[PDB]
Amino acid sequence: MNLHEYQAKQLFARYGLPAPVGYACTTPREAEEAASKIGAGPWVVKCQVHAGGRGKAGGVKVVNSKEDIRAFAENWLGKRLVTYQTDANGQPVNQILVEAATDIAKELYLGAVVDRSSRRVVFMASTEGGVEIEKVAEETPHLIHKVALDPLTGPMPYQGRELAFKLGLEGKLVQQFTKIFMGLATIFLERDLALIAINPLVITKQGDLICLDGKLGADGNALFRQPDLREMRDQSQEDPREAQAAQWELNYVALDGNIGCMVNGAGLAMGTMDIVKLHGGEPANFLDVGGGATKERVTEAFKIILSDDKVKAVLVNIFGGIVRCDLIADGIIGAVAEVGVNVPVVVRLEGNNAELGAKKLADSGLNIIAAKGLTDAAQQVVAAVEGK
Amino acid sequence: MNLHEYQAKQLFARYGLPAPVGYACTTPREAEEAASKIGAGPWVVKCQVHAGGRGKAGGVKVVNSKEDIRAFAENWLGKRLVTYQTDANGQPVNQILVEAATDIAKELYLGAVVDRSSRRVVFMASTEGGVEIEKVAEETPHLIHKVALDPLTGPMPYQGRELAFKLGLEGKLVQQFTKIFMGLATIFLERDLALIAINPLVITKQGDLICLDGKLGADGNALFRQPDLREMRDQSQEDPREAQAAQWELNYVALDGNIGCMVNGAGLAMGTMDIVKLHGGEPANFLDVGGGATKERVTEAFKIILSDDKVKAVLVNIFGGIVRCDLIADGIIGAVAEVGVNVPVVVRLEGNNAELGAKKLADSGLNIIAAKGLTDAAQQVVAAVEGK
Amino acid sequence: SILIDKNTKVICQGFTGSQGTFHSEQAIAYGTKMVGGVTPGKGGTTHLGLPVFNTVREAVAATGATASVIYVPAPFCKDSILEAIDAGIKLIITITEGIPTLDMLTVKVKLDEAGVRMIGPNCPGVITPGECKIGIQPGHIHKPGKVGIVSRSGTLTYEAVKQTTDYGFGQSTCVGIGGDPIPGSNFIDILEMFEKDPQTEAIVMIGEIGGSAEEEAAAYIKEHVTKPVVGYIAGVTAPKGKRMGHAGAIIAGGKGTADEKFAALEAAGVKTVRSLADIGEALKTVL
Amino acid sequence: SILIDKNTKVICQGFTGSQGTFHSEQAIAYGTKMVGGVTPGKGGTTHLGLPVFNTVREAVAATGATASVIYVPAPFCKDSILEAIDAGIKLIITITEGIPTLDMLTVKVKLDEAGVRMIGPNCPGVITPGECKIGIQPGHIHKPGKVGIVSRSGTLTYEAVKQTTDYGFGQSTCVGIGGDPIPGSNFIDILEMFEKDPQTEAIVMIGEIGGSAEEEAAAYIKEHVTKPVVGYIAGVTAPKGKRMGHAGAIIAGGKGTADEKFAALEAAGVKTVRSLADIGEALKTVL
Repeated sequence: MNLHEYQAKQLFARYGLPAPVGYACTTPREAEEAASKIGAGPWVVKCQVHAGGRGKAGGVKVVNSKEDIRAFAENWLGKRLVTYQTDANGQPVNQILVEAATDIAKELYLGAVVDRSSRRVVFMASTEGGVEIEKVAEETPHLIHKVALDPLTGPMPYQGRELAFKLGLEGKLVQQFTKIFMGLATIFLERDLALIAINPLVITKQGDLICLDGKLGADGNALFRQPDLREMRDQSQEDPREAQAAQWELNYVALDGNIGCMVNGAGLAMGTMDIVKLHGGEPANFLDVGGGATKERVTEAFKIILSDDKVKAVLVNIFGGIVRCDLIADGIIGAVAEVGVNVPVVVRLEGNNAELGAKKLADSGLNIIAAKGLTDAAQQVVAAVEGK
Repeated sequence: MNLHEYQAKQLFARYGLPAPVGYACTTPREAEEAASKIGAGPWVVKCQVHAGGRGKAGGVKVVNSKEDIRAFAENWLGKRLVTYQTDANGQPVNQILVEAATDIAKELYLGAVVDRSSRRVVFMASTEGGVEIEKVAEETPHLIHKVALDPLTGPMPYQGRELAFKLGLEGKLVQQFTKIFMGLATIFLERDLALIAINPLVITKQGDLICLDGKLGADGNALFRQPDLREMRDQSQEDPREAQAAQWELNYVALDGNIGCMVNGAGLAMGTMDIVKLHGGEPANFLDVGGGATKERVTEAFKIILSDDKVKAVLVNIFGGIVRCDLIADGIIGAVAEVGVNVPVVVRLEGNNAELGAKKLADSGLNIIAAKGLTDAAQQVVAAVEGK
Repeated sequence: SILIDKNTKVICQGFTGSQGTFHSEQAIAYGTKMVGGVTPGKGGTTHLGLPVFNTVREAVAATGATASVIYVPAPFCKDSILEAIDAGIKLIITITEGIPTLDMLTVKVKLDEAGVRMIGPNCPGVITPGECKIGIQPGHIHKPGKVGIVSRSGTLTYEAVKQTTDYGFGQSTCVGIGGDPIPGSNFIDILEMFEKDPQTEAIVMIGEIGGSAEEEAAAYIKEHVTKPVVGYIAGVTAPKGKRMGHAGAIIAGGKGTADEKFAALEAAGVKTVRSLADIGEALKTVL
Repeated sequence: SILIDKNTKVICQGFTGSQGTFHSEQAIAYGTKMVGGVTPGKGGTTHLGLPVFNTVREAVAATGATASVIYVPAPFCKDSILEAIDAGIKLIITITEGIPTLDMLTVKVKLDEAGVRMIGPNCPGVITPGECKIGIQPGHIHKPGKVGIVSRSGTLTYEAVKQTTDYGFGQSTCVGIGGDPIPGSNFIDILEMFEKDPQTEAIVMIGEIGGSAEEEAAAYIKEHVTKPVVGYIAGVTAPKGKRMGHAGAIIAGGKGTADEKFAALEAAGVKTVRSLADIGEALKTVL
């Protein structure tokens, strides 16, 4: 799960790392009162959403007056910021961060992720801060330096010194950088993070390193042992159906297309989506059920898939699981009557009672098909929308 | 360095491990007031010294009245307890631990050390508590179970369950034992301990595990990073000359014999002691100087070795080091005049100016010999005491 | 075949639990040699007619089991895998989903220094059609045969199984390496096993988005795998930086796309069926 | 010889410090190939006419040095050894005393998985009389020769050196494995090196109290070392549970006594001179 910039900075504070003085504000009054507490202007005000590029979207500004702070706060609070990293629907701004402005001498980059390839936590630093780093990697990869945390020893100081020297840092900055490397490395391990991105890690006119921005990603799999990160989840930042599916033990990811896909198993779910697209279809979502395909679960899966009014067909593709291919058919039948599913539903069953169930479906009379194979159920739902 | 039982128990408390309710007391009034705070008797009162077998020495008793607590406190405070683990001179008792008595169902053993052979921290448990464990190892070694902490993973719970099941523990005791294994394992690593010994680790009549006694040994090499353990050192528990030598950068260990040995290097120091003993001698101490053999260091080494009135000769044996074999001779000369060393001093120099220095020594006129070799300087100091 | 055969003796950690019970009941009925199970606290009892022990060492001592199947909840899984490695177990199959990535990061290093093979975690499954089944899969779509299958997906594998069983082709062994980002074993590990398995005549490689394991596998294949390979990558229509079910199913920083993987493989000489309907078909070619 | 020879190129960590400067000045004058040193913050300067770098990798890149000598204070030593292992250094000689035992516990595991040899820590020293000297020892008592010497003691070694140089016998290489309880290399490690060194005709093993490394060495000697061995154990008159200088010099729980070690060796066929005066002498026998 993602955290908000203010939350990352709070965390940074607890680990003694450096960040601008600021306050997350929930009202225009709170925001304007922040200025006074922060000190003399100017001030940076920042919409707190999970996506990046808030600045280019104009959700991050430097003001010189309390009157402007409030303006910005009234403008944004309760509205949705759309950046190049959010869908055109954008994300709700419920907190505005008001922090002291910073005198930037230079902008650096410092980040970490779990590198799948080396199977190590890898920290990367670059003199190329303030820029989409994936690009710095593309264009100029010699300007990106890395170190992998040894899982037997913990992060080591020489590793931060290695990066500091490669960035050409010297004197006190080398020790400051090493300090931040160790602290960020410690938060990563202790808080079971999946990601850290200080972009930009700033060298100030006054000569010190400071985290101007901060992006933290937590490993959701570890939330059981991270109570503090657990309470910081902000659902308003996520598609509500995802939280809905999850609560119901489904995995949902909305897409653009018009054909709803309900499969059991993520790999199948993706192959199914892919095969529908292969046959002129356009997958409206990714929904993976797995085993427990009960009536309610299958009905909840339906509700979720059908909440997207652009869905013009629903392709069910089961294959095994703990439930018998026919109890799955009765579950669909009921979901169709009950939910009053208003679209053609093509079902591809496989396993026990693949036909006692494919029968039950044709025997219902409900607009429920019963495909004869995969490349078939493909063409069939693709058909079932041709011009609608 | 060693800690006192009360200090181990405090530490145990901070890591949520269980121990009797008690108070370390420095006066008879403090001790008697402990009873009231602890609750209803009886109470265990315990002289706090670093050695073991305090009980057999009668420094650990169970009283039923405040009047007895005070008695015990007046009796012991300020006096020296001599147990089978202290020299006949014993150790000063400055704190008396007053804790609630315990209803012992069974006595177990749980301990840990750095096993040199496997190069791992090893925890050992036995159903044979309340007994000198070195003996349980000798007599009945099948009754001792061990687990080594994996340095890549940290202690793991299965390891505590492994020991709990081998001890035949069941039900809630298995989880309690596992909890204590993990906590003690954590104190060991976090506080850079060299040793842990819960003897006895007690199962109570009421059915719970509790640390009835506790012996902790810290790695002195890590004290720079253990400020809390650093402030707990109790010097009154150590031979004062050791602290004296150490402060002067010497390593001193008093012995019984009469021949003072001043060597540079621990291995040489021990071989020297050994060779003096080989030739009828009886080494009065172990003192290792090393390099920096300045005049003051050599004079301090003398003061320390000569503080033991049973010293009837001093054998100096240098070999290299940063100081020239003759500046070492002038340093001895001065120490002999200044300290007014009243005993024969045999010197074995080696390295630069071994003779310009062996000369300077004979030329002084001071009762300073100048051996011609090792087996020689041996016989010579051994001689220099023959009947004194 | 690879990893397991009629002789593999298997114990089960988390054996007296719902999933361990259910899936052991399955493995049992498939003839798989479950010789017992481990559940702290229930040692000394019996479950499914097999013995239940307090520790994996007790189990290994008592049975000589060399493989262990783990159905212990995520929170306790690292402890489980480590107990197994400590006890002598040489093959571990961890079904458990949701194990923290940093735990797998450590467990992977442990498995490697310790010379222990782990398939998983996160719903993998290993089945040698005819001889042994350790997993949650449906073994009546399987047919003892000549195709070797490695997949990051459970259900996608089934499709491939059916297609090879239907073309009569058969399966030497089917390995589900799991859906997590750091698995105990990856493509290259299992590919090498198939290249060396006399019984395996063709390999079906099943990937999906995320990581660069496929790409790495391609390169390995291109230089060490002589047997024919048919590969299919799911998630061409998957959006980026979005977890697609599998903890590992996610395109991070625009890398690890379905097309990249297809490409990489094609560039190493791999029959890349664009539709999972034509896996059986494409095997028919090269085979 | 073993570990080092005229060709070993050496860098020094903690090179611009007092002890690193002083001892490098010595190594230099002995002909030892110090190609440079590492001191964070002083990269780019030169000290003792050699180049000074900010990181060990910078140093290794610049010089091809394969061995590193460490004079970094205890607190920073683990970081130092790990940097060296990371940088490619294959032989590390850590002079530093007072490194926390738990740090050495970790470093030892790292060295072993990483295929790196570390002599030390705690004042070891390695000298191949004639060719190379890395250490703090006095090389003008040394004589290129045929005796191999391993000792947990610095000064006790000197005695043995003199005795073999005096009987003209000579020294192939002399290794001081250090005085800490968990060293990077122990007796068996170095004994094997001597058994395989054509130039080494006789081995002098120097132990002391604590641990069971000697006892373990005895057993190894008794079955793998064919060359003759002369052993001497210091600390027969040492009291128990008392540190005798060396962090490792201590009889814990009545085990690791000077007599036990003597015994063990004698029982493996080792000329155990009871006096360190008769080491040269006893070599004269077997040799």
